[PDB]
Parts: sequence; structure tokens; C-alpha cells
Amino acid sequence: KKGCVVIVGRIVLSGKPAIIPKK
Amino acid sequence: KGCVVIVGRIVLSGKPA
Amino acid sequence: QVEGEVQIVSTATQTFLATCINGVCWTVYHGAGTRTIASPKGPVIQMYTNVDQDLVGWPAPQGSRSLTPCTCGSSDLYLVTRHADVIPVRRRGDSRGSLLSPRPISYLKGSAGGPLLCPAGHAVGLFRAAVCTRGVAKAVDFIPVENLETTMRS
Amino acid sequence: QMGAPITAYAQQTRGLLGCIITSLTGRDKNQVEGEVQIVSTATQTFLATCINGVCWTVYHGAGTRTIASPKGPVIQMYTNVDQDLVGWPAPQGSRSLTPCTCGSSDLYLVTRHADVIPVRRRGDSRGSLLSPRPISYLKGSAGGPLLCPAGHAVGLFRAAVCTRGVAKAVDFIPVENLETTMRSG
Ligand code: NA
Ligand code: NA
Ligand SMILES: [Zn+2]
Ligand SMILES: [Zn+2]
Repeated sequence: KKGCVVIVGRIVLSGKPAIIPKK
Repeated sequence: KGCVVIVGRIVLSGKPA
Repeated sequence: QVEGEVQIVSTATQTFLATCINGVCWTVYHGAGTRTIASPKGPVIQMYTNVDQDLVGWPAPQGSRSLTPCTCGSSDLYLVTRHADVIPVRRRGDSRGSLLSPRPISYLKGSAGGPLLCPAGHAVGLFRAAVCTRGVAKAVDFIPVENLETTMRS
Repeated sequence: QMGAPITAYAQQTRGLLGCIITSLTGRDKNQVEGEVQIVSTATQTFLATCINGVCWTVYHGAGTRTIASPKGPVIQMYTNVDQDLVGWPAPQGSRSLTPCTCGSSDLYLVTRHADVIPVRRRGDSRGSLLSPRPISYLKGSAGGPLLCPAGHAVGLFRAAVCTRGVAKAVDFIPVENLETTMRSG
């Protein structure tokens, strides 16, 4: 044989509030 | 009178660009 | 494009915060007054104005995301400052909370309108005013989310 | 950290076609980040949670499959059909959660959309939603974590408890079952 399980995304819990950088 | 202006933003989860 | 639940806003005289909850960008009346909010298409008028609750709201602006209201009833709160600092606060009443670790007043300056979150990261209320003793903030006044919901229903 | 308060964000790293090719080759060169991985097979998508260096998910989602990695397919380290668990070594770049040791009953379920929902523990493997949600809001979330207030792993979401398309409670796999599984093997 069967195909593999594949990572198609992720969820991050360790991020903290941040000021969005102005590009 | 003057408007309230948005000068910046905060994302609670810390999600980066 | 990354979206923020919290906006850092300002008038010619002051700078503070706004928080988006339920498609509405909320802030303190003592900060915004009856002012409109800027937009690429011109001034946008307030959707709500509640002088008594010291609350005002506009439609959520572009680049914003709405925060979910708290439904867990926790008393462990977390205030987010304009500097993106997180301050643990213990809920002491409907619209009152005490800092676990008092801070100099300057640390909270310009944060009114910001959110107080529960352990799940949901909105318990909006920071209204720091409760000070000789330059030290030991507690805070806040607008419970319930008031926001009520104001809308009105 | 992971809490105080618990917040989460999601990022998509692969599209449909890329997922299929990667599934067949078993070779995944994408960089890894985060505590929870959004995973997919040919027929379904769900979550896998990293705890203590092990990437755990539900057997009903992964079956006996290997996981695609930079070095090719990786065989599961643990498998427990009865407990509905599977585990692979945590991918390089991932970050692990650690089991809860405070015994709190106030839980927070993290969905595949990175929403955090409060859950009140009612038993060893069940908890009720403080605010019920349609079952669609939870779809693809199995294998995701239920955290304590301090952001430590209490269990993994297994299945929702629904009534008329409305999720009122959730069945989860307590961390204890993970240990039992690691000893079994
Ligand atoms: Na976070
Ligand atoms: Na989130
Ligand atoms: Zn809450
Ligand atoms: Zn714990």
C-alpha cells in the first residue's frame, strides 16, 4: 504494498502572539 | 474630525508570513 | 495573507488597540469616541456606539480575523498588550481581574481595547482600564464579551 | 509553553497531486515543523500528534501504512488495533508535546483547522463539548490532541459523539493507552 501516509500540512501550538511584520 | 487609523496588527497564534 | 485578530490603532492624540469579534472590530469609547475608522475607500462609520459600556465597534477591516468568544467560563485570563506581551490575570468579577504579577503602569499603556483571553485563547472581554496604585498596575477593568453580544443584539 | 493561553495556526504544505505522488514514492523532502501534522492517505485526511518523540495517530485512519519521509517510507514503531493507535518516529523538524501530569479535567481539543475547543472530561476516554458543534467542524480531526490547561497532552481525539449531525461529546484515547501500547511490543 500500500501507499504511504503523507504530511499535507501542520498545526503549530508553540507560536505566541506577535505583531505582524509590515512587508 | 480625524479617523481612527490602523497602524499595526497582532496575530494571536503567532502565525508567520 | 496572514490575518490578525488585534489591530493597533491610533488617533492624532492617542494609540490603543481594537479586537475583532464576530465580524466587528471593537474598541474603547474613551479612545475612539464617535470617530470613523480609516479604509482604502474612505472613512467607515461605527456600527455600534455604547458610551455607558465604554464600547464602540466598526465592521471588521481588511487583513483581520475574528476571535471566538469564550464559552468555558474559566477565571484564568490572559491579557494581550500592544507589544504582544501576554499578562496572566485572575478573574475577580464580571468586569474585573487581578494581575498575577503586578506591572509598572507603562507596561499596559496603549493596550486598552485589547483582548483578555481564556485558556482556550477565546475572548473573555476587552481591556478597558488598568487599576493602579502608585504607578503599579495590579488589576484591570474589562468589558465582558457578553456586553459585546448584547450590544449587537440591540 | 504550549498554553497559557492555547493558540494554534495551520499551514497547508502539499496539494492533491503532490500528496498522491509522495504517497506512491514514500519519499517526502518537505521541511517539517509543529507539534501536530495534518496527514492524508488516498481515501482520507486526519491528524497525527507528536508526543515524546513519537508521532501518533488513529489506526482507523493510518491502518498499517508507512509514513513518507526524506529517507523514504518509514515503518510504524507501534501498532494497536484494539486501542486504535499507531505510532511512527517523530519526523525530523517536528516538536513534541509531553503528557499531562496535573490531572486536570478541563480539556482543549485542537481541530484540523487549528481551532481550540473546550472539553470537559467526563470519563477515562470521554469528554463533553461545552458548546456543541456540527459534526462537520470536527471532520478530519481524529488523531489530534486534547490538551490540559498547561498545554500538555491528555489524549488523542478518536471519534465524536453525535446526535442528528451535532457533536455533543468526544471519545478520545487517553495518554495512558499510549504507554500501554509502547510496552505491548
Ligand atoms: Na500557540
Ligand atoms: Na487557531
Ligand atoms: Zn474559554
Ligand atoms: Zn496537565
